Amino acid sequence: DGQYAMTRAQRVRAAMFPETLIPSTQFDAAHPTNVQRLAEPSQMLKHAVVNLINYQ
Amino acid sequence: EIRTLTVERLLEPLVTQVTTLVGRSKKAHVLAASVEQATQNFLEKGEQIAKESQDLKEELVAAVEDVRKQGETMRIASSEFADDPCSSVKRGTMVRAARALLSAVTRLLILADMADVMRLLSHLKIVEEALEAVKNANEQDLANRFKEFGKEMVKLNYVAARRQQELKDPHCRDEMAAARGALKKNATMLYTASQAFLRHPDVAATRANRDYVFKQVQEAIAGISSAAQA
Repeated sequence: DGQYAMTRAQRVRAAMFPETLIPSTQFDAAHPTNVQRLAEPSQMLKHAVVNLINYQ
Repeated sequence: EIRTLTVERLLEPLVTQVTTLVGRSKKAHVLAASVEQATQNFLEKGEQIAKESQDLKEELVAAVEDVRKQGETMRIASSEFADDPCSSVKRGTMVRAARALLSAVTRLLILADMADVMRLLSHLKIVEEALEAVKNANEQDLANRFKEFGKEMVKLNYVAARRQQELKDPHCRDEMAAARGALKKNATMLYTASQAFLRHPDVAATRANRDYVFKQVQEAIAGISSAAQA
């Protein structure tokens, strides 16, 4: 656990809900993390859902 | 021993806030398609990431299967809704399916982050295993095994430098530089000790010092770790 578990919420929150705003977990600069790689396709999905749900 | 529940709870307000609602429609079916496309695109990255991940493979794959299942339920619901956007029942069945989908997404991210952290901490073991090779190596091997170490160590120096700058407590900043400084010196002392054992294989103290110095290498690796996960 430690600092990485206590900050896990804010890292996930930053990648999926960046507008609602932190230690990094990147091992080298040439390799983006799972969360970094999943952030944008995660945000697009939510934006797609919001548009659908709010159809009038 | 996974415990994603506590993080999932903290983000649930965000998922629920965004899934709040602030004849056949053609303009609704394209929105529905968009979501399906966004679903497929997200599914493609998650499969890729679950595959390459060296930790929590089975757990991460299960997390993507869950996301897919929720995606299909959302797909079906959104298709029924787009067929007649006037119904509140099919509107609500879609909204609930959406909230379930994003919650499965959110749980996937949480697992993916837990693997980011295990990939990060592996550098300690990789370096420790690199100094086992130095310890258990003719003079040609030692020079070589010490080349591999320094390469892995540089890749460890990146992580440990970023972590030492992220430390807020000044007392903790010193601990990090101490343990990372302790590993640096004893690694060389390991090379000297491993060298002294090749030239004198029958001197028991040469073996005794090498084993001791390697223990010193353990204590710093662990010290670097403890300063990181705190």
